[PDB]
Amino acid sequence: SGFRKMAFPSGKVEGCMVQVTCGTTTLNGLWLDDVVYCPRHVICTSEDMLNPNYEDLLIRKSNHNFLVQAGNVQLRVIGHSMQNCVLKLKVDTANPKTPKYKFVRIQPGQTFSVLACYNGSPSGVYQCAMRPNFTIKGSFLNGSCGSVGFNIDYDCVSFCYMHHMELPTGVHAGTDLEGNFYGPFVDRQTAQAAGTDTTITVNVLAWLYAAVINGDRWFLNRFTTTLNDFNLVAMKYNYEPLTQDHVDILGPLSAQTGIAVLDMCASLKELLQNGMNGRTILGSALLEDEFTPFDVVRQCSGVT
Amino acid sequence: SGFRKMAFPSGKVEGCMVQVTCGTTTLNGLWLDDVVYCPRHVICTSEDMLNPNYEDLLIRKSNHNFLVQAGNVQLRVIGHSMQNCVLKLKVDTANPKTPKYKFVRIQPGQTFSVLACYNGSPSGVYQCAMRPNFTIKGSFLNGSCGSVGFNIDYDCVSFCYMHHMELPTGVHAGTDLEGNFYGPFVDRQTAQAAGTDTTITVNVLAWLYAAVINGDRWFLNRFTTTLNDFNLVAMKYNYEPLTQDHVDILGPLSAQTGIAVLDMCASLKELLQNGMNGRTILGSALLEDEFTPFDVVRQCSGVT
Ligand SMILES: Cc1ccncc1NC(=O)[C@H](C)c1cccc(Cl)c1
Ligand SMILES: Cc1ccncc1NC(=O)[C@H](C)c1cccc(Cl)c1
Repeated sequence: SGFRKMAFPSGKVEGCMVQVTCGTTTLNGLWLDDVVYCPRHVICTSEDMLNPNYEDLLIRKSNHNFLVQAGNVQLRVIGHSMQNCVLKLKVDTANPKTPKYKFVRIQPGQTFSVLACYNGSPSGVYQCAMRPNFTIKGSFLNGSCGSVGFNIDYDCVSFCYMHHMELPTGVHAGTDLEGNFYGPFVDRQTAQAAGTDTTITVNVLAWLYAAVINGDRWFLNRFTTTLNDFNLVAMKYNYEPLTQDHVDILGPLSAQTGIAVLDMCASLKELLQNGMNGRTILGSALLEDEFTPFDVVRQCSGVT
Repeated sequence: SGFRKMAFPSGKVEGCMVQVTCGTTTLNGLWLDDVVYCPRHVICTSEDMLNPNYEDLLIRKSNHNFLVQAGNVQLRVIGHSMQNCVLKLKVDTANPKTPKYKFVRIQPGQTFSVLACYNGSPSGVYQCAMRPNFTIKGSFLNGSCGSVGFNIDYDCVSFCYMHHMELPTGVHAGTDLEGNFYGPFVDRQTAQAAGTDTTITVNVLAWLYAAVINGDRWFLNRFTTTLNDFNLVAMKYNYEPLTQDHVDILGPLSAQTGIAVLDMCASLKELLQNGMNGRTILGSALLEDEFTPFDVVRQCSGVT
C-alpha cells in the first residue's frame, strides 16, 4: 500500500550521460552506441541565441571543436550532423553501457522520468507528465540542457524527451530524440507562448482509482453520470474531454475496484463542483494528473 | 526554475540489489563488498511471523539454505549472522559494482530516496521523509522487503533505511543497515501503533523559501513573529517546535532571499491560521514538509 510519484530507476540512463562542450558552452549529451545526442544550441554563444542561424553556425564548427567527456575520459569525434534541433556526434567508441533502447515520441498526457544532469553528471530523478500544451513543469537550471526523459519496459529504455529551453514563464520545453520540438517552440531566446493548459482527465480518474485501492474512499458517492454530462463539467473546469478510448484504458482499474468508469466520473464531477472541503486524497489537497492508468496498474501491482 | 520532489539517481544502488530466498520466502538484499544484507524475516514462514523466535528459527538454517541471486547469477554463501533485525550473508565474491558507501542512522525529519524492489529487481525510485514518528509513507507491496533508502554525496552512497514492515495503517517501518528499527517497531505480525505524527516545521519553512526563489510569493506578508509566538501556533497545529538549530540551518535560504527566518515564520503562521484560500504553492494545495533546507539548497543550486 501507499502511492508515490515514482520515477523509473535511472541507472541505465546514468551510464549514457556525457558532457558536451563547444566553444564556451557546456551542456549534457546522451551517448548511445557510437553517437552522442545533444541540443544543437551547444554551438551558440549567448549572443547567437537571440536569432540563431544554426546552419551557418554549425558550418564554422569541425569534429575537433566538439569536446565530449564521459565521466573522466575523452571521446574522439569523427562526424557531426544536425537533425532538426539535435546534434548527433559520431564517436569512434560505442558506449559499453548502452542499454537496449528506442526513441519514441510520446503523446501529451503521457508520463516519463527525467534524469536532471549538469556537466554530464546526474543530480536527480523525478517523474513528470508531458502537459496537454506540450510543456513540462520540470526542475531545471542553466546547464541542465541535454538532460533526458524516458520510460523503461523491463530492459528497454524508451527515450522520449531532451531538455532544451526554459520559457519566460518558468515552464520547460524540449524535443524528442530526433530533435523535433514538442509543441510550437523554437530554440531561440524569444518570448514564446505555450497554449492554454488543461488537466489530464484520464490521469485524474486513474489516480482516483489508486486512491480507492489504497483506502481513500471518502469521495465516492451515490451518483453516476454520462460521457456527455461529464464533458460539460470537464469543459467548464478546463479538463480534457473524456473519450471512449480513455474509458477503455481505465477498464483494468474499473475491473479491480468494481467501480464503473462513469461512476468514478460522477465522483470527479462532484469534486470539481465542490472542491475537497479541506480533505486530502493520497496526501494531496488537489486533483493529481501525473499518473496514467498504466502507471497506476504498474505501481499497484509491482511491475519491475 | 521549477521545484520537484527529486530523488537521487539510483544507479549506484541498482548495482547492489539482489534476491534472497530462504525456504519459500523471497525478498530483496543489498550486496556490498562480500556481504549481502536483508531483513531477518526472510527465514520465517507466514505462520512464524505471528510470534517469531528469530534465534531459534536461524539455528535451523545453514549457509546453503540462503539462495542469493544477483541478476541471473548465483552467489555462494560462506557465512551467516544476525545483527539486530538484519541478516548478513557472507558471500565468496565481492560485488564488482559496490559503490563508495557508509551506513548511517538518519534523524526523523531527514529525507532520503527509496529504490523500491521486487525479487531483487528495481521497479521505481521516489523521495520521502522519515516522519517524526519514525514511519515512512512509502509505496511498498509484498516482496518489497529489503528495498533500501539512501542519500548520495558526490560518489558516496549513505544507506540509511531498509524496508521491513507495513503497519496495519498502511504506513511503513524499517531499520538502519545495522538492523535497528527506526521507532518502537518490532518485526512481528502484531498490531503496533506509530506515535502521533507531526509536521516537520523546518522543512515547510525551507519549502516556503524554495517557493519564493521560484516566484510563488503571494503568501509573503507584512508581519513578523518571535520563536515563542510561532511555537504557540506550531503546537496548536501539530507542527514540530522550531529551535535556534532549525533557524541556523535556514540561514543560507534567508541569506539568498533576504527574508529573515522569523518573517518567513510569520508567513507560515498566517497560512496555518488562514489556510491557502484555494491557492497553490509550488503546485501544492497543502504545506509540503518532505524537503529539508539542504535539499532546497542542493536543488536550487544544481549540486550533482
Ligand atoms: C536557463 C535555463 C534554465 C532551465 N532550463 C533551461 C535553461 N537554459 C536555456 O533556456 C538556454 C540558455 C536557452 C535559451 C534560449 C533557447 C534555448 Cl533552446 C536554450
Ligand atoms: C505486505 C507488505 C506490504 C508493504 N510492505 C511490507 C509488506 N510485508 C510485510 O509487512 C511482511 C509480510 C511482514 C509481516 C510482519 C512483520 C514483518 Cl517484519 C514483515
